[PDB]
Amino acid sequence: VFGRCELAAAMKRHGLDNYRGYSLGNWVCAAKFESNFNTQATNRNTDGSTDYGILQINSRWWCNDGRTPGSRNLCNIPCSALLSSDITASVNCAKKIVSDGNGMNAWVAWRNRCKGTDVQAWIRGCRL
Amino acid sequence: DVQLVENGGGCVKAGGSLRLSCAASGSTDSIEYMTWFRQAPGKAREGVAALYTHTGNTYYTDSVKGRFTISQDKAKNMAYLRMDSVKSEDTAIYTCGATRKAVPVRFALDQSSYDYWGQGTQVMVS
Repeated sequence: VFGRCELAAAMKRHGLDNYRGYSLGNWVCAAKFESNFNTQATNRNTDGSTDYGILQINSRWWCNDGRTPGSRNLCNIPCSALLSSDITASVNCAKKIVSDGNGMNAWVAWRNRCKGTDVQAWIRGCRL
Repeated sequence: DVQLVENGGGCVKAGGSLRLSCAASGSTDSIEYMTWFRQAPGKAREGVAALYTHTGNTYYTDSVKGRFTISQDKAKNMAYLRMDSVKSEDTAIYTCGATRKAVPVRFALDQSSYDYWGQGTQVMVS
């Protein structure tokens, strides 16, 4: 489980900062409420789609697991890479997702909790 | 558990303004996209006016560009499609599809993507 401040620093390093007009707080909150700072977290779906990575990227439209029928695999990368401990691929395809046009509204956790809240407080007190 | 219903339709001469309405029930919160699909006789079901509940962005096919507008109300979890300057080709059965997952913009008009559908409402042009 990566540290909150450590996770924010990693996101800043990977370039996710200042992307699509969202601060680090939005991304940190989304990760926290999507996988509780646990990149290994894996979740299924009612339709059968699988979610991998800290940001819980859906398999149906984003990553190519091969287990989900009619997969659009927008990420164009295997879901295993997202399931990898490092968050580089997660950050990259999250940039892609937020670049879809609807912003961070795609992620359910961000809308539920990280939308219209003090997201920047997540990176507070982290010496970043 | 979202059930889609449609209201309106009927005979509307060329240039008549028709107000089609759609509603959602049950777990309406999970809904992400709302789209209208026309099942023209002899043609496959095709999207008409896609929409995203939260952002409110509206996407329309080329044919209905500048003539049909779709808007929704968050409180009532309903979406209604305005119609104007209707023509002969507009005669078809309109279906208000919905989905519980965030579909990409390019697939917003795809019928297969949507996981919900409702009883289509027929639209005829005099």
